[PDB]
Amino acid sequence: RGADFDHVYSGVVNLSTENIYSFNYTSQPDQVTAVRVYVNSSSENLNYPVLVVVRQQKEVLSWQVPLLFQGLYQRSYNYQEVSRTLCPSEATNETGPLQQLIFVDVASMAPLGAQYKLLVTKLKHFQLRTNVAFHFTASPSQPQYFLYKFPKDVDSVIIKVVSEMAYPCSVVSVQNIMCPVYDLDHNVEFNGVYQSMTKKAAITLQKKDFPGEQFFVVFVIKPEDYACGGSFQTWNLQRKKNLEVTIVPSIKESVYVKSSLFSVFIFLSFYLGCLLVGFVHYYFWNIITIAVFYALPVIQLVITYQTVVNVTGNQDICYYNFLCAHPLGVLSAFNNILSNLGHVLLGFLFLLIVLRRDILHRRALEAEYGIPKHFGLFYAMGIALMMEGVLSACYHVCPNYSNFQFDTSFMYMIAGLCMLKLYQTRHPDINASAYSAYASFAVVIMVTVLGVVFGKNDVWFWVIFSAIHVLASLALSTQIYMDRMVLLVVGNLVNWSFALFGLIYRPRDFASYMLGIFICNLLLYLAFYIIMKLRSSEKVLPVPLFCIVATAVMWAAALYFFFQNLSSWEGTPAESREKNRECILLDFFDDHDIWHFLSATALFFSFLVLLTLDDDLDVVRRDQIP
Amino acid sequence: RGADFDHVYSGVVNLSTENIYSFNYTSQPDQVTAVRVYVNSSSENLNYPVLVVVRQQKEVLSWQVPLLFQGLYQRSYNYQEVSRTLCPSEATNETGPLQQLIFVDVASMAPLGAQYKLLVTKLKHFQLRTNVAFHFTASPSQPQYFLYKFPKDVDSVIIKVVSEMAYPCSVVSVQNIMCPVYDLDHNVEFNGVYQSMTKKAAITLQKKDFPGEQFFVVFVIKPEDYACGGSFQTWNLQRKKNLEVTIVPSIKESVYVKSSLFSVFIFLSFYLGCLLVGFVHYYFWNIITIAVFYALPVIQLVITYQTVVNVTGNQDICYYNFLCAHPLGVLSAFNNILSNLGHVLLGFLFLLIVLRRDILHRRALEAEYGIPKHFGLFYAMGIALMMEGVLSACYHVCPNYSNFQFDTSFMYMIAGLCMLKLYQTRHPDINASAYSAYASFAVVIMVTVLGVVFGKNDVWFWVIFSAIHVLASLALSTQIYMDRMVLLVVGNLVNWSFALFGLIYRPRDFASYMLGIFICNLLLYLAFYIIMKLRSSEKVLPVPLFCIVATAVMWAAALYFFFQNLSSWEGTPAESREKNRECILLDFFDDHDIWHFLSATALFFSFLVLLTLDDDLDVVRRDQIP
Ligand SMILES: *[C@@H]1O[C@H](CO)[C@@H](O[C@@H]2O[C@H](CO)[C@@H](O[C@@H]3O[C@H](CO)[C@@H](O)[C@H](O)[C@@H]3O)[C@H](O)[C@H]2NC(C)=O)[C@H](O)[C@H]1NC(C)=O
Ligand SMILES: *[C@@H]1O[C@H](CO)[C@@H](O[C@@H]2O[C@H](CO)[C@@H](O[C@@H]3O[C@H](CO)[C@@H](O)[C@H](O)[C@@H]3O)[C@H](O)[C@H]2NC(C)=O)[C@H](O)[C@H]1NC(C)=O
Ligand SMILES: *[C@@H]1O[C@H](CO)[C@@H](O[C@@H]2O[C@H](CO)[C@@H](O[C@@H]3O[C@H](CO)[C@@H](O)[C@H](O)[C@@H]3O)[C@H](O)[C@H]2NC(C)=O)[C@H](O)[C@H]1NC(C)=O
Ligand SMILES: *[C@@H]1O[C@H](CO)[C@@H](O[C@@H]2O[C@H](CO)[C@@H](O[C@@H]3O[C@H](CO)[C@@H](O)[C@H](O)[C@@H]3O)[C@H](O)[C@H]2NC(C)=O)[C@H](O)[C@H]1NC(C)=O
Ligand SMILES: *[C@@H]1O[C@H](CO)[C@@H](O[C@@H]2O[C@H](CO)[C@@H](O)[C@H](O)[C@H]2NC(C)=O)[C@H](O)[C@H]1NC(C)=O
Ligand SMILES: *[C@@H]1O[C@H](CO)[C@@H](O[C@@H]2O[C@H](CO)[C@@H](O)[C@H](O)[C@H]2NC(C)=O)[C@H](O)[C@H]1NC(C)=O
Ligand SMILES: *[C@@H]1O[C@H](CO)[C@@H](O[C@@H]2O[C@H](CO)[C@@H](O)[C@H](O)[C@H]2NC(C)=O)[C@H](O)[C@H]1NC(C)=O
Ligand SMILES: *[C@@H]1O[C@H](CO)[C@@H](O[C@@H]2O[C@H](CO)[C@@H](O)[C@H](O)[C@H]2NC(C)=O)[C@H](O)[C@H]1NC(C)=O
Ligand SMILES: CC(C)CCC[C@@H](C)[C@H]1CC[C@H]2[C@@H]3CC=C4C[C@@H](O)CC[C@]4(C)[C@H]3CC[C@]12C
Ligand SMILES: CC(C)CCC[C@@H](C)[C@H]1CC[C@H]2[C@@H]3CC=C4C[C@@H](O)CC[C@]4(C)[C@H]3CC[C@]12C
Ligand SMILES: CC(C)CCC[C@@H](C)[C@H]1CC[C@H]2[C@@H]3CC=C4C[C@@H](O)CC[C@]4(C)[C@H]3CC[C@]12C
Ligand SMILES: CC(C)CCC[C@@H](C)[C@H]1CC[C@H]2[C@@H]3CC=C4C[C@@H](O)CC[C@]4(C)[C@H]3CC[C@]12C
Ligand SMILES: [Zn+2]
Ligand SMILES: [Zn+2]
Repeated sequence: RGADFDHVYSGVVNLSTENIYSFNYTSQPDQVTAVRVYVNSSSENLNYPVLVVVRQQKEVLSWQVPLLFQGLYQRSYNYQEVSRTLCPSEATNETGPLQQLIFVDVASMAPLGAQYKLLVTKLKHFQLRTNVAFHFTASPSQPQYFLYKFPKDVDSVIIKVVSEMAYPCSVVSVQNIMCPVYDLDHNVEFNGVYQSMTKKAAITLQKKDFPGEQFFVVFVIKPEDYACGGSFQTWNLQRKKNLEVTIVPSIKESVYVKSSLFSVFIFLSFYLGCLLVGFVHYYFWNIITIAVFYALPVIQLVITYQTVVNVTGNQDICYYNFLCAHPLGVLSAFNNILSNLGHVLLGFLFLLIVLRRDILHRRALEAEYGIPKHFGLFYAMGIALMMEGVLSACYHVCPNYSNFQFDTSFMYMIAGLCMLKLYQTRHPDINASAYSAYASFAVVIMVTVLGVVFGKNDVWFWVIFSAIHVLASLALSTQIYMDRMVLLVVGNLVNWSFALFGLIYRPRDFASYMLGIFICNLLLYLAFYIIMKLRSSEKVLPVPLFCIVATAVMWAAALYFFFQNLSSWEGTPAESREKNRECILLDFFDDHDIWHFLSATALFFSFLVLLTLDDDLDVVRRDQIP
Repeated sequence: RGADFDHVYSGVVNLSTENIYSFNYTSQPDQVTAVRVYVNSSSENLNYPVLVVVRQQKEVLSWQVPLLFQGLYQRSYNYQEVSRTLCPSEATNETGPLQQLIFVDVASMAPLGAQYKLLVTKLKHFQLRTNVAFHFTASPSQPQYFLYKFPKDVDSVIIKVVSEMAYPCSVVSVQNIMCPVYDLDHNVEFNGVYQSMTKKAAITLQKKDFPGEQFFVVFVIKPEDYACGGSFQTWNLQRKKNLEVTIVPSIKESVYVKSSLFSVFIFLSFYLGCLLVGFVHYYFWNIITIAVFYALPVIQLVITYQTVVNVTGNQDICYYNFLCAHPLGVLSAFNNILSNLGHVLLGFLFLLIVLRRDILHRRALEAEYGIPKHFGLFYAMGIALMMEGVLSACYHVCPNYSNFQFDTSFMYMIAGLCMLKLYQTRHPDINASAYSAYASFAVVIMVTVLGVVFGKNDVWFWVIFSAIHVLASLALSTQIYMDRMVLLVVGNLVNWSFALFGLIYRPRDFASYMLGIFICNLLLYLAFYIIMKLRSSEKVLPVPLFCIVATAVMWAAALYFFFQNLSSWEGTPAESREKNRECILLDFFDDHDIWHFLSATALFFSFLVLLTLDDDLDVVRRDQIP
């Protein structure tokens, strides 16, 4: 039977009958026409469904209405409205116009008969345009896909999909032009690149990875939300999701060289400003072998994760900030690796400042008027700043749950090395072995990895950790040891307020909770050392006084950017994608990349406080005050 | 048109016609009947394929003949013979006999017409029997699946699939009874448990994980071999694979307690035999903090791999010996973990022997006639034997490429600690710090992980490693240092023969190649120490003479079982499954589990040689010979 588009056909079909509708149209040699088939059936007899077969010249497509889904824990779902878009055949100038037939056959095995309703339409907004937002609606029985053609200017696009409600859970997939299109639950992750999505998604593509410089963008809704965060609305027989897709061209290669030269010439401006004021006046092996032995678990691991996300299309592994992930060859986020250049550049500059202070100290001993200068741990800290950037750049190749500590765990060593040197400046009788720096670092990683996994924010771990936190502060207070007893009980109250804050709220990101312990204890013992210099008759020279004000304004700026989370391994990867944000600096760097820039500067100026604070006493002779 | 089973129907179909065959049969209320549909088409016009639709009461099934496949690097394959088995509806005593209809519709859009051939048969050997081997043949366009029903006796079965040729690459899947059965390339890994397979497969199942105590065993052949080892025969239009499946009941729970009590009472017999001869006569903290800091990368990792293989059905991750993998709760191979009990039991016994020798040494100093007894590294070795079993049991939770070293890497530390104590017995002036045991261990792990990955068996790594191996032996020879010069050049020739053996063959398993360096250098310097005692006038007491003969017969037995590989992370998981073997001891332990038993005994008796070799000189007074 010859039928018409945009007309709703209704009928009844039983075991003897089979309705056949033949649809006939013509494809123009430049535009593309997509056909969608709508089938209803308001028949709840689920022992005799309505079977619908759609035949084309080169394909056959079949489904049953009502569509059935088997969820977890033995739950069944019905869907009385099924919609499928047939794979379009594109006519070109080598072919001309093409007359195409489509046969739709409706059949059922019910003895009494089953009622249905059929509608076949041509899609008008099938081809997506560049930088134009397009709104549509999908369903677990009504998947959608659209076409995007690459312009000759653009070589890389980003597919930004936005939804204002977290549920139903969905899948956004990118596939080839070659038929068939996989738009069902069991085949959408077969080939192509896909992402799970509750509220946001972002897929970055290259023009060189597609033959005809075109792809399909497939939208499939899931019947349950177990792959996403939740589980299982006024009689939700249909799990409709309102989506909005925008295809934005990526940044050009001039942004790759303008932003990379920024991240070098900013930290090389520290080199020029250091040798200028040098012109005006005109254990490290131990910490590297801790670093590279702690590192090699992730080099053996993140090169497998970065390949699995590339040889498959499973982009649910590596937890990036997908709205600010700029690839370079194999790496999928080059800006997260390039932003750690400030650690290895300012950490190398701090070694050249100590080496200038060490050569000009041995040349003065060949020809007492100060505290004994010990440049041992100063070499140990500038190395530890350099190894912090190497460890965290390896984390950002594929951030996930199995390497989460490697963003900031080596900063516990840096904060531990700073509090030991500040104790060493007026207690030179200490002797910390190279094993003790390895063993005390190994027990603060263990309790971190455990807290996040086993602790799993339960009250059994948080109480006994709060007891460890309050007796550690009670041990270091009298070890440091009359206004001396006044400061040594204020600093316990800051650690006690820190202990009960994590006890009543239980922050799940325990690796960032351990940073707050090591930073505030650093910024208290450094703050108590200045007040002890000012309660005595000791002034502050303008060179350390600049570095104290610099340390306070760079740590307050870095701790602001530290709290804007743009990714989270704590939940599902679709839950982490809801917090993705665009780049805010030079269209290359997000909030987490400025934290890599400003925590390498705040730790550098914290080093320069510990080096030049006691240069008041380099003219005051010894046997005066300790 | 009413049609008959086991009859070949042939016809021609064009755009106007559509042949319809109706098949009618009856299902008995205890047996099960499966229907298979065979379609040929010897028409190479691939612009107008033959479309075949099979309609049942509750399902619709469609495909096109010739079937098309898109391989990697733009290769297309045709298959002119397609065969599908329809999902059977089981009749029970609550239903009685069931009259079932099957409609087969053949259609094509060719203008001239397309020829086909149709055959519809009932499967006779559809239900698999227990402990009966069954041979069949499959194809990439002709998948197969069968039914297995659990007996009331059996609670766990193993599905052993055997093929005598490695190619074509295949997939063996286990699925539920609820229709549809996923037997195509794009849906066979959707739900259920699956395994890739070239030559062998073994899937262990529980009765409690299936609702009706029955499952389907799906066999799907792949169009290419890229997921397996190879790639892409006399005009192989069909990639036929001859398979053979056997379903064997698992071992009972009495085997779980008979084999576990064996592995305790054997190593507790060493305790009873030690205190009996004690009745006849009637740095460790440093090595644990090396161990648990080296361990915590895998506890954060293998608990994710063991869950992913459980929450999905991807059994291509954990590289077990699947023919000797016996589960216990969450773990999928309990015998690989239980076999490491000999390390923690014989390592704890060695500490109690040294502690008995240490308490009876301090009690003798309160009341010279020997070499100075130093029990420092003796505590360090018995701890290192205990931590070797903890590290390798964590490896066998999920062995793969990301944790491969943790089977045997801590034995490099054990062999290194033995060669240092044997140097210490007649050179007591040595002072090896606790950091130097950590730093020298960290550089032999680095060069191992690298050799396996980057080295990747290329000549650029193997030449420069052979140069490191020959100057290390040239450094330790004169450090040990006239028949003394005779032995110190024979031991270089064993290291030189070891250097060129790995250079001309390039063993890819470099972690086992590093074991051969550390073991032979241990078994040479221990062998040279006995000859130096016998070239002088020093006898051997019967207690160390028993332990020397015990060390030689337990290391020769353990190195035999070390070379029978039953798994390999070097290739694809389907390539590793070809080397799986059945258990040889108590139906619980394979060849790799006896290596865990005999290398904990050979290392224990190697400890007892180093402890009691110099008990000749405990009656000879000092100032006699060094
Ligand atoms: C397939 O054949 C058609 C028919 O020739 C091609 O369409 C033609 O494309 C050219 C190039 O874009 C058009 O020229 C343009 O005309 C506009 C005026 O509208 C002018 O402003 C531009 O500067 C340019 O000269 C031409 O009008 C257009 N003709 C028709 C009838 O559409 C088409 O490009 C061919 N496609 C391929 C892939 O070869
Ligand atoms: C299968 O059944 C469903 C529901 O019975 C049909 O959906 C209905 O579609 C019509 C036409 O698109 C909708 O009517 C119009 O809706 C707009 C938007 O709300 C409204 O502004 C108009 O005044 C008009 O009522 C109708 O609302 C919609 N029903 C629901 C519940 O959303 C569907 O069309 C059926 N499929 C076929 C092939 O017949
Ligand atoms: C569904 O109904 C049929 C019909 O009764 C059941 O078949 C019957 O099953 C019993 C138990 O296995 C059979 O008894 C056995 O007979 C053999 C002699 O062949 C004897 O050696 C055994 O000791 C036992 O007594 C019985 O013969 C058999 N009857 C028929 C006609 O097959 C069937 O078990 C029912 N299924 C379910 C799931 O309830
Ligand atoms: C589609 O075409 C293929 C090949 O043209 C058909 O396979 C052929 O099936 C027949 C009957 O099963 C085979 O004949 C018998 O084979 C056995 C085993 O070799 C032999 O011992 C007998 O003497 C007899 O020849 C025939 O060998 C086989 N052809 C090949 C190349 O294996 C298939 O049956 C066709 N499908 C339909 C539905 O007609
Ligand atoms: C359902 O099947 C029956 C027979 O199995 C058919 O019923 C038709 O009913 C109309 C109205 O009474 C009459 O023309 C005949 O009794 C039947 N027509 C034919 C052509 O057999 C029919 O196949 C189905 N009924 C429908 C589609 O309404
Ligand atoms: C689909 O519709 C078109 C018309 O839109 C049909 O084309 C006509 O075909 C007849 C017979 O070949 C010609 O006499 C007419 O002149 C054609 N009209 C046009 C506008 O081209 C076409 O045949 C239809 N397809 C089928 C399969 O029937
Ligand atoms: C192919 O289609 C044509 C028409 O499009 C039909 O050809 C038949 O040929 C036979 C033998 O010459 C004659 O009975 C008629 O010319 C046609 N029969 C009918 C019923 O139209 C037929 O549909 C197809 N040919 C086949 C199946 O052989
Ligand atoms: C399938 O075949 C069976 C016979 O094997 C058919 O059963 C017959 O049905 C007619 C009409 O209802 C009865 O008069 C006969 O007595 C039945 N015979 C038997 C042996 O049961 C059955 O009708 C067929 N199915 C269809 C849909 O035609
Ligand atoms: C902070 C971590 C990550 C890095 C390691 C630095 C800290 C923890 C290390 C380095 C120097 C070490 C201390 C040096 C000296 C002493 C005094 C001794 O009587 C007990 C151990 C103790 C107290 C050491 C253990 C902890 C210590 C303070
Ligand atoms: C994070 C680390 C660096 C903690 C900072 C404190 C370090 C640098 C200093 C501060 C006070 C010091 C302690 C002061 C007093 C004692 C008691 C003495 O019998 C052994 C050393 C010991 C235990 C010192 C170890 C090092 C120490 C703990
Ligand atoms: C074998 C590995 C895995 C475990 C570590 C044990 C070995 C390698 C360690 C422990 C004792 C160490 C040696 C002890 C003393 C010396 C002499 C000194 O002048 C150079 C370093 C050197 C040579 C040390 C480095 C290597 C050494 C032999
Ligand atoms: C795997 C490890 C234990 C190697 C075994 C050899 C160890 C135990 C012994 C054997 C000979 C020893 C060396 C003999 C001579 C020297 C030269 C001296 O100026 C420094 C120590 C040094 C370098 C010794 C270090 C320890 C040493 C290397
Ligand atoms: Zn970071
Ligand atoms: Zn092992």
